[PDB]
Amino acid sequence: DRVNVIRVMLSELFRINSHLLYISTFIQDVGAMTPVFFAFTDRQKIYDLVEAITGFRMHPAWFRIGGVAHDLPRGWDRLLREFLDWMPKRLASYEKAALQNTILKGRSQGVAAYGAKEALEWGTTGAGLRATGIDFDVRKARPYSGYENF
Amino acid sequence: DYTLTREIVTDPLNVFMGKLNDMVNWGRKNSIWPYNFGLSCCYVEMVTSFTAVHDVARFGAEVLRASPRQADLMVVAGTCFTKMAPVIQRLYDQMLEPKWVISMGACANSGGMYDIYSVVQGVDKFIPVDVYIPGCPPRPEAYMQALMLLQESIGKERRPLSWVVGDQGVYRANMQSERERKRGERIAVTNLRTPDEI
Amino acid sequence: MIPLQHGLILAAILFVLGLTGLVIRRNLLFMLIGLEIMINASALAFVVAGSYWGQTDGQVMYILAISLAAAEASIGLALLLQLHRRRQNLNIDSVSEMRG
Amino acid sequence: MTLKELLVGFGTQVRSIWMIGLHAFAKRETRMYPEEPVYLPPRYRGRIVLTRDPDGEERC
Amino acid sequence: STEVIAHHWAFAIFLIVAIGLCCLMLVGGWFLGGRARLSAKFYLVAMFFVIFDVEALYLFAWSTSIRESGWVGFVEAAIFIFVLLAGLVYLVRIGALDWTP
Amino acid sequence: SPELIEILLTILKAVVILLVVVTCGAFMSFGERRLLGLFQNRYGPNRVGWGGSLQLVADMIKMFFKEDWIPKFSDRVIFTLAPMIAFTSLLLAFAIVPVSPGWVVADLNIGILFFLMMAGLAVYAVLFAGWSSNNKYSLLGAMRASAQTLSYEVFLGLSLMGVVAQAGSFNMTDIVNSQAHVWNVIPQFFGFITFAIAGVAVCHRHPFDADGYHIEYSGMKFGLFFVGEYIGIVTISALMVTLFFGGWQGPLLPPFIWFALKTAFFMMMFILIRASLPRPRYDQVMSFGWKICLPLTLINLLVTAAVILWQ
Ligand SMILES: CCCCCCCCCCCCCCCCCC(=O)OC[C@H](COP(=O)(O)OCCN)OC(=O)CCCCCCCCCCCCCCCCC
Ligand SMILES: CCCCCCCCCCCCCCCCCC(=O)OC[C@H](COP(=O)(O)OCCN)OC(=O)CCCCCCCCCCCCCCCCC
Ligand SMILES: CCCCCCCCCCCCCCCCCCCC
Ligand code: SF4
Repeated sequence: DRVNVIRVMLSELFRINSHLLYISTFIQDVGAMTPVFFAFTDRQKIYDLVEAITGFRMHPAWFRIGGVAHDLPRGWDRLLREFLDWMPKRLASYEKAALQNTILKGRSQGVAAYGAKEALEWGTTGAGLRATGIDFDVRKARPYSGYENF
Repeated sequence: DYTLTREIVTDPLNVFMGKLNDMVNWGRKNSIWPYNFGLSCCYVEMVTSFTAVHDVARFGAEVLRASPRQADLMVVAGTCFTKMAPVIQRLYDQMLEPKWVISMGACANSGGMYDIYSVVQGVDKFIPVDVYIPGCPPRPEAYMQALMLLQESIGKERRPLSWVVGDQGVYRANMQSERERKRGERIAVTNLRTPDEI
Repeated sequence: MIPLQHGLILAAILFVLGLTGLVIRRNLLFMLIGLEIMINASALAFVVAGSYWGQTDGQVMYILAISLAAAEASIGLALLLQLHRRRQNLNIDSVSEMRG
Repeated sequence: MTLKELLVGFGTQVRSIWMIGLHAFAKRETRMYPEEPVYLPPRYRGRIVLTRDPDGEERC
Repeated sequence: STEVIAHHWAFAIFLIVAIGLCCLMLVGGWFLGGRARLSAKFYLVAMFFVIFDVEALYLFAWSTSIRESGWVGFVEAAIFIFVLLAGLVYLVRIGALDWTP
Repeated sequence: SPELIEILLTILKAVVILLVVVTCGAFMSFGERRLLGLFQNRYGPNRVGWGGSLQLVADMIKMFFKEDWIPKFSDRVIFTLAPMIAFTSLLLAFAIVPVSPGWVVADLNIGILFFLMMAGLAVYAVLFAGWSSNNKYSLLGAMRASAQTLSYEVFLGLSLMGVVAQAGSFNMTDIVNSQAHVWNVIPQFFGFITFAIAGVAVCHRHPFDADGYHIEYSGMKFGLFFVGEYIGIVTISALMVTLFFGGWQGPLLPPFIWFALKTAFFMMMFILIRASLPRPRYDQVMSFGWKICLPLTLINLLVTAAVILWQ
């Protein structure tokens, strides 16, 4: 079970890293350039925790057949607490500065829209498929790695 | 020591001409404009170096150009796929003199872990490279270190001052390898922190 | 200090140059360019005449002349765009079907 | 467009200016490499070395 | 006079120094260093700019002498600006001043 | 003779103004870099010299000693001419600004008209750069930028006609002498905002800036384009201070100091607008230029005329 929880935490940290990159890159594609700087600061906080645990930033290669490469280092919980206290204020600031801007909404709303049938017929998964209203996530439909305990 | 291109020669370098060539080299090394070119994950760490937590703008090397004509430095940061190799060659040819090349990451250095049918084994198969960065990916501060190494290489080189007056040969300093320079301090390391703590 | 005759002669020189450019050119665009030259020369002559007498009327007629020039340049370039769309060439000699 | 939409959009632009100005008033988050040395965790995967045993002989 | 000819000299020197600085800048750039179908909407926008620019010149001439023209000048400029806004409304409502349909 | 030394002193004043304006444009390209760092929770260039002060000289040397390049199957005169226009037009537009009592280059009867002349000539830089490059993408981008420029230059003049209507003259010194009690930011607030948007838009600044029309430019011509951009920023800010904020007028400090702080204030706000605002789409930009701002300027002039004729 500890292997399941460790792998879930690492995957969620990297999911937050990827989502911060995606949101900042979308905002930069709209035309606002400062949230990518701040989101990369938050990515540096995540990278601090991931560097502490796995010894690498981007390609940790830390999972193993039957577990993970090492035990968690002493003091990982302090870095996780620091990131968990740092994140939500920054996310709210990102929303208020860029995601609620009407210029961004005019650039984004109604652009390249598809429904459930088009998403299903093209194999679309993830946020697009769930944005069509179909509630299909692998972590709930076909649970793996102890995700049912969360 | 120097390498000639138009041959291993000596230092060619009047006292006003030397000072003004030094000012040319200082201006070139303190004003480096990298080219915006996304190949793979190494480019993500390169643009991480561009961001606020690292601020490579402090060195004057943040001006990212979408046009190769206005870019002085090409950072090959990613794998040299066989379909992308003519594109990289054309983009390098579109740049203007003086042009410098930094290979970032094991893929650009040698092919890295992709000794595979669809990958060119290193960008130096077809494009000259001045600074290599090992890593997969190199961290953003390693990119900054390679930038400083490029500035030291630029500040010690001799280029034609004008296309109508003087020698038109390009002189590149054969600097000491960083491995032999840092062998004094690296071998003397005795104890490192244990991996159990943070 | 400046003669009125010299300004009038300069306007006449520009007018006849615009007329020559209007006649000798087969491309419709250079015909429109020559028309702009002629109307600018006429406006210049009105400015010279108004400045000689110390009146505002020359500059007022200049304003009316450049209003006409703006309108005519707009209409002529619209017609030239229409000609290039329909016939894919700006040869004015090919627009000669009606005769007799 | 609607005048209400124009006023709401102007308010959102004013809000964006205000937050970026306040972010200018904030504290810097830049780690000043190379003057500030990079903190690396002990198990960081960088340069490879060969080590020695406590008796001084090479472990390989 | 004296001040007006001093200012004429200063303006001429400003002109020639700016032009010479730009030309010398490009000359020094060339010297130094070693060697190795568009849509009609563009026409419509430029045409609208020309027409409203001439009408703007009329308003330029109006604005300088407000207190020398009385209320009759305000009235005449009011019919002028009413026809201006009527043309603007006409262009907007038919799709002339819209880049996308 | 006193006349000769007065003429030479006025010429020296004009040359000093010109050199300070060019230096301000280049040094505030560097200052734009530093301010973008400051606004973005970072530092910007602070290594080349004391506080980065020599970074601009490094950029200047790098562009001076770059290989000069013109596309082969391209026009040469038009290609070389476009950066000259982009520099010279707004650099010459500065010549009407009153900086302090006794410091003006040309006390023209037209003034504001000379600024409008310079902007109207300034659109040719974008058009010429797009056509001469022999690139379809650069040509299309330049036609787009030129259409936007015309869309905002069409109401720039009326946005200033409010101030001219209040002052009753085209002269700049009379305009700043009409601010001895109330600055035009309060009555001509619509004129203030529309001149702000128009001055940002004709300078192709954020958020008003088919690839770009500068891709074929390199070396010292790219430097001409950028330095002309920042020189235009200096000129627009100084015009803004002259027209709407009293120019040299102030209670305690010497008049040049007041003019300098207000001009620096508006250049700081220019860089802050670059840092903060997002870029709208093309059609939204043209619609905001035409549908909103032009009737706003017309109505502002009409209401201004009715108000001043009321007294
Ligand atoms: C004073 C000191 C500083 C001086 C320096 C210069 C200042 C000005 C700088 C330039 C300002 C550029 C403004 C650009 C306006 C663009 C308008 C636009 O794009 O509107 C479209 C947008 C969305 O419209 P919609 O129809 O919903 O979209 C299609 C739907 N799919 O609709 C909207 O977003 C509606 C609102 C449009 C914008 C309204 C006006 C905004 C003005 C700029 C912000 C000013 C902030 C305060 C500055 C300091 C004041 C002291
Ligand atoms: C690439 C080069 C292109 C061409 C560049 C220019 C070529 C000529 C360069 C030399 C010019 C020298 C200066 C000329 C005289 C200046 C003084 C002057 O014009 O004084 C006359 C008048 C004075 O009036 P005022 O002072 O208001 O009233 C009191 C009357 N004693 O004041 C006036 O009438 C002021 C109004 C006229 C000012 C004109 C200034 C130049 C305008 C052209 C700029 C061209 C920009 C580049 C090309 C754009 C793209 C094509
Ligand atoms: C961005 C602003 C550019 C301004 C360029 C012109 C600078 C002119 C400097 C004149 C200084 C003296 C002004 C008269 C005396 C009053 C001030 C005395 C104390 C400095
Ligand atoms: S060297 Fe590694 S990190 Fe860089 S491009 Fe190759 S796989 Fe990606």
